[PDB]
Amino acid sequence: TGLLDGKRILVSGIITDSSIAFHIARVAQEQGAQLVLTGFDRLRLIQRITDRLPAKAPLLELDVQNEEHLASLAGRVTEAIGAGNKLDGVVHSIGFMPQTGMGINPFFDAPYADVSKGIHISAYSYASMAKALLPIMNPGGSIVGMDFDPSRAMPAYNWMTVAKSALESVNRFVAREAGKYGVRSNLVAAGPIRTLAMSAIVGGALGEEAGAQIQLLEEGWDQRAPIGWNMKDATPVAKTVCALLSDWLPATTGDIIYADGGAHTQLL
Amino acid sequence: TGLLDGKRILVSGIITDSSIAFHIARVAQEQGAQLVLTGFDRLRLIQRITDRLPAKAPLLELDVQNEEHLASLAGRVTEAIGAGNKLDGVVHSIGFMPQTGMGINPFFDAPYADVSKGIHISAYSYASMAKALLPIMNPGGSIVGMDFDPSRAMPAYNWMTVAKSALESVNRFVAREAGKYGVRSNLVAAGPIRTLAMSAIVGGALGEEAGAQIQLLEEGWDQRAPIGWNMKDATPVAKTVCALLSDWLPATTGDIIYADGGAHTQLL
Amino acid sequence: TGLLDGKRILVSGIITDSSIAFHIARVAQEQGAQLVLTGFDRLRLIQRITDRLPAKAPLLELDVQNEEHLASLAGRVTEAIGAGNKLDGVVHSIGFMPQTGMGINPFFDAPYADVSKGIHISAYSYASMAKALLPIMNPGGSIVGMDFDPSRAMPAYNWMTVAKSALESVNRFVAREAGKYGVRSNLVAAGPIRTLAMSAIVGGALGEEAGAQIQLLEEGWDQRAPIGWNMKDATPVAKTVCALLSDWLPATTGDIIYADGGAHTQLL
Amino acid sequence: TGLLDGKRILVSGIITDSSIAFHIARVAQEQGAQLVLTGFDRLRLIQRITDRLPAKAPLLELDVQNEEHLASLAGRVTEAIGAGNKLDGVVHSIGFMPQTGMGINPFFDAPYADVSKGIHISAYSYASMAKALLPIMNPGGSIVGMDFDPSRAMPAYNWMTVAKSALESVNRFVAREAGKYGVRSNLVAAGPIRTLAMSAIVGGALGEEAGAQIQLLEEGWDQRAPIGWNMKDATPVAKTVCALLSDWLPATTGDIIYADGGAHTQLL
Ligand SMILES: NC(=O)c1ccc[n+]([C@@H]2O[C@H](COP(=O)([O-])OP(=O)(O)OC[C@H]3O[C@@H](n4cnc5c(N)ncnc54)[C@H](O)[C@@H]3O)[C@@H](O)[C@H]2O)c1
Ligand SMILES: NC(=O)c1ccc[n+]([C@@H]2O[C@H](COP(=O)([O-])OP(=O)(O)OC[C@H]3O[C@@H](n4cnc5c(N)ncnc54)[C@H](O)[C@@H]3O)[C@@H](O)[C@H]2O)c1
Ligand SMILES: NC(=O)c1ccc[n+]([C@@H]2O[C@H](COP(=O)([O-])OP(=O)(O)OC[C@H]3O[C@@H](n4cnc5c(N)ncnc54)[C@H](O)[C@@H]3O)[C@@H](O)[C@H]2O)c1
Ligand SMILES: NC(=O)c1ccc[n+]([C@@H]2O[C@H](COP(=O)([O-])OP(=O)(O)OC[C@H]3O[C@@H](n4cnc5c(N)ncnc54)[C@H](O)[C@@H]3O)[C@@H](O)[C@H]2O)c1
Ligand SMILES: O=C(Nc1ccccc1)[C@H]1CC(=O)N(C2CCCCC2)C1
Ligand SMILES: O=C(Nc1ccccc1)[C@H]1CC(=O)N(C2CCCCC2)C1
Ligand SMILES: O=C(Nc1ccccc1)[C@H]1CC(=O)N(C2CCCCC2)C1
Ligand SMILES: O=C(Nc1ccccc1)[C@H]1CC(=O)N(C2CCCCC2)C1
Repeated sequence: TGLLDGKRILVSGIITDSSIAFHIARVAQEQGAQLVLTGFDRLRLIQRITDRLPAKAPLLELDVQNEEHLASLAGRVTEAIGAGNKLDGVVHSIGFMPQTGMGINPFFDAPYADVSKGIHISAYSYASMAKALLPIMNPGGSIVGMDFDPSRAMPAYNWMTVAKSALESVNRFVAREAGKYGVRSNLVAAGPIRTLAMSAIVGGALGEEAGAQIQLLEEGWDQRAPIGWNMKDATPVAKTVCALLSDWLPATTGDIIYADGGAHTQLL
Repeated sequence: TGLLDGKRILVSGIITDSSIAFHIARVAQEQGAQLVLTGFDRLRLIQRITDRLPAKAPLLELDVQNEEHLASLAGRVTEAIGAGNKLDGVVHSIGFMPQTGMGINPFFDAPYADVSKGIHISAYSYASMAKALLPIMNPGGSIVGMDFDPSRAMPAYNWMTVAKSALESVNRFVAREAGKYGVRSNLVAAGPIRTLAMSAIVGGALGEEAGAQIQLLEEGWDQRAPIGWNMKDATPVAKTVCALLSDWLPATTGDIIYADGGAHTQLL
Repeated sequence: TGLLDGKRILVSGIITDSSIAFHIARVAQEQGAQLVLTGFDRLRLIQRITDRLPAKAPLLELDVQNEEHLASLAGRVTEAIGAGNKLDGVVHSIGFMPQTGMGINPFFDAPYADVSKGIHISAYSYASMAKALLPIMNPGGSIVGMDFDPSRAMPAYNWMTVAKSALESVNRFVAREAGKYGVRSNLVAAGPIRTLAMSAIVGGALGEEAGAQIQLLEEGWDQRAPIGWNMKDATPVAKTVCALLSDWLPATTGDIIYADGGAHTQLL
Repeated sequence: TGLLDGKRILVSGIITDSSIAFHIARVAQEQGAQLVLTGFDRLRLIQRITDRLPAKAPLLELDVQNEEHLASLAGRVTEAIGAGNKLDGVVHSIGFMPQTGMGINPFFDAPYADVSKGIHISAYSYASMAKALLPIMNPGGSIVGMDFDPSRAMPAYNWMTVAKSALESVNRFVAREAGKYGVRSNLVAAGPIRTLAMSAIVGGALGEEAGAQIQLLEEGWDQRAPIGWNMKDATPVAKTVCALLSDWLPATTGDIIYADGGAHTQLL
């Protein structure tokens, strides 16, 4: 009798055991969902990581920049979940920006080829994935993507911020298409989570000033959040994604749900 | 094994069987919640209405303009749910504006005494109720109020719009206080629902032009909503309130969740 | 050949030589405007203060809570500017909240009578003044009010924040009415300005914690602002108000212009 | 004694006599500005068009996708305005999206190469131009770009909406860089203007449904606007751009000014 009982859900974006998508997948399985996973490039690694999930889940390769992967995706999913079965949920937990577009590298010095790759993977692919999967989604279904509130500029996030602004806009158009299928489309705007890469950035991977700025941001986030914010714990974010995958937010689409401790509602 | 199993939840705002709060109460009981109800003025009526709910629930009198009712409320609730027990949830589903502040009556002609009464009941009372009940709420608890998106002006809603703008602001401050108790505070911004009064307004109760404008608004709402909007069905709104009352949005506070078909995310 | 040449403009809100409205009045006169001033309660004081303005300007009494003052206001203005002449501009620079609604006094402990007085003076009066003056305003005219961005909660501002949220909503409805006269209505959302009272609050007038919080807010504001923010200098705010009073923002109404150094566009 | 007396301003984006940038250039010259113009591809045409401006202005070639044009731009501008002189203003009035990304062509069918070209020209180039020109801008200067409010999805605008969402985000980062030079960066969000291309789209150039939808949008815009909206008249938009180029909005940056009749502040 889990929140997601009987639901078939595709989860993208796992690359380490600290990936937000790993925690989404775990909580969804704890709540009764049957998963299909998609992974990029390092499939041996991803299989070994996802062996630790509560239940077995087929892993499919998906490079969202690869037109062939996208064209075959729905057939490969149907194969994995069985003919006559469709998906009830899709989780997009995919993002990337070349180093030139983040950190201490000057904003103006990011070449457009780099920015374009970042926007391709982080924003356009939300539409790509919806295009591929809506034909095999059930009415009442739910597409969820991960967001980091880009309403205001900030240090170091630079062109990734721009990519998230694009993603929010893409989400509102995907909602128009998804609606034709009886499917919702929404983003979860999460507070900062210490994934491997984030600890790497805080450790100086993209410049000392960038690391210092991110630590300041994390500290301010917990301070502003009326219920606090634990950057080491993705479970509250995973639960929020599962809420959107469930039947309990049936009139919300094209929208953004903030799983950020309430920080964005407070100035100081 | 309901969404709200084991939870003790106070629901205000029932006055007819079409009240949004009636549907909130029904769905919460279907999902395992144990309720306490509060009602204003017509308690015989409200008891008879709430006899139709799936389970029994104590009814307490609460006029939010009455300082004595508010001062005694927590003790009366504790009496009803038993010493040593606290609330896990509170639903504010209360609103009012004198006729001078809505409909075809000119915006400039509403006397401040009338506007002030409207803001008292519709906005300040969200803080009043939180003040009264937070001392008897459990960590992990949830306070939810009902909103109608006031971000833009519109015909006829007039000073009630202003009251909702005030309420949204109040909610962000209540979140600061509630956080000290481990409690969340949020609003659900619902699309238009045909309560008794709304059918009365559409029927011309506050002027012909106002009724005509509201019908146009309802029609445009369903058109804009990517998944449509059924003004005759409060259940999607009730489900959204229950989602916020649950454990599945644990990192959302001071915030607004839109149960409006996605209409506010679309221009046309 | 000033920005406001030939324009007749009413300016409310002067009480000291540090009032934002004093600087609005000064800059408007430097730019060729002919002013009428309104003052509350201490008219001897206000006359002596406004003697320092670049040019003479009639002072009229206006308590916005006084129905008689409002009913006579248009006639008294016409008397001062001469029959057959109308106003081109109106500046609302009026705000008040009792001490119970601000500072370290708990948010929940503000009595509604106090909150209501604050909302009356700070929000409803924007509509009151528009109602009184639109009948004596020229097409192409402009009504401007002062705002402090209430989109997010913050320490100490408490119920004044709620009042500003109400004011923003009121402004969008006043724009609907003003449009019938060919008149615009907008707010200027200013950064923090060290008026007498603010220095008093920073000095602890409403509690030590409140003063400490406001200093932190001021410091963060200048840090966030990409062009910086000087809380001791109201002239940039006054210039912005004059821009809205001019003919150079002819397609902006119901809106908010931010004269805040850009701080609200930046997270950190 | 014009609004922009003595100011040296670069204006991009003229391609016909109906271009918003043509009207910006005309009004800026009427107000005393000395201009430098930039044009894309059809320089004979653009010269012949700009011969009709009130005063002479040097025309320089600038394809914002051309790295060489951008690298040489500042030197070519300095040549045109004379060594030792710098710019006080820059107007970005540049936008493009391939047909696959707009109109009746399905949202999901736009190839990323097309979307990327659109985002390059419509969003990234705002940063490109700022990078090129900030080194030759005076303190107190102003960079202004043109926006179409992308906060909500709408029919037909499709990926251009996404490009504008990206542009708004870019603007907030350009403000951070520009601030180092004492320069402001802002967008003007205009209502719909009947440029040549728009009349072409309304005439069905991108599909009948798209044309029908745009006409509906135009009609609704004028209806919602409290002061109305004339899609045939760019002058109110041009005046707003000149307001931002002036000294009268000195504390506004990273921001968006709406020259849209107030339509975005009203639901209906
Ligand atoms: N970590 C945070 O603080 C934070 C906050 C808010 C939102 N988010 C978002 O959450 C999502 C997941 O990020 P994360 O922090 O868990 O990091 P992560 O590195 O664990 O996940 C990013 C994922 O994107 C995948 N990816 C990259 N290029 C791809 C491609 N071509 N095709 C398919 N997949 C590709 C990576 O393989 C990886 O699995 C991203 O959208 C991120 O922007 C993260
Ligand atoms: N109906 C809609 O279209 C709609 C849309 C969005 C939000 N809402 C909001 O939902 C809430 C419930 O409204 P509804 O449409 O169900 O109407 P309703 O008339 O059924 O409920 C309003 C309730 O407020 C109560 N109330 C009034 N004065 C009170 C007082 N002094 N003390 C205590 N309670 C008092 C009434 O008794 C009634 O139960 C309100 O906040 C309303 O603004 C309604
Ligand atoms: N100081 C800031 O940091 C700041 C920032 C943003 C906006 N504002 C706003 O600017 C406006 C002016 O504030 P200020 O900081 O210049 O302070 P101020 O004290 O100089 O001005 C407030 C004015 O309101 C007047 N007022 C109060 N009650 C009145 C009544 N009953 N009738 C008529 N007038 C009445 C006072 O007499 C005074 O002139 C207010 O709306 C304020 O909220 C101030
Ligand atoms: N027309 C409207 O309804 C409307 C509304 C709001 C905002 N806007 C914006 O106003 C701006 C001007 O648009 P317009 O309506 O005047 O149309 P327009 O066609 O007259 O102007 C667009 C300009 O972009 C230029 N451009 C395209 N590719 C370029 C490149 N590679 N390098 C340099 N310049 C390039 C074109 O040559 C043209 O001068 C655009 O940003 C547009 O999005 C237009
Ligand atoms: O990078 C991240 N946060 C952050 C905040 C401020 C300044 C710099 C960085 C987080 C948020 C986010 O989208 N991430 C992505 C970045 C791209 C690769 C995958 C993870 C990680
Ligand atoms: O009044 C309502 N909708 C509406 C929309 C546009 C114009 C006029 C009216 C709905 C939304 C709302 O808060 N309601 C309240 C009004 C006050 C008494 C209780 C119900 C009913
Ligand atoms: O009070 C003010 N700022 C502030 C910010 C954070 C916390 C506490 C106070 C400023 C802004 C404002 O509206 N003011 C008004 C308050 C009421 C009387 C007139 C001046 C002064
Ligand atoms: O295309 C435009 N408006 C519009 C609105 C709704 C649906 C479809 C179109 C306007 C706004 C805009 O950015 N334009 C640009 C588009 C790209 C080339 C230059 C002009 C023209």
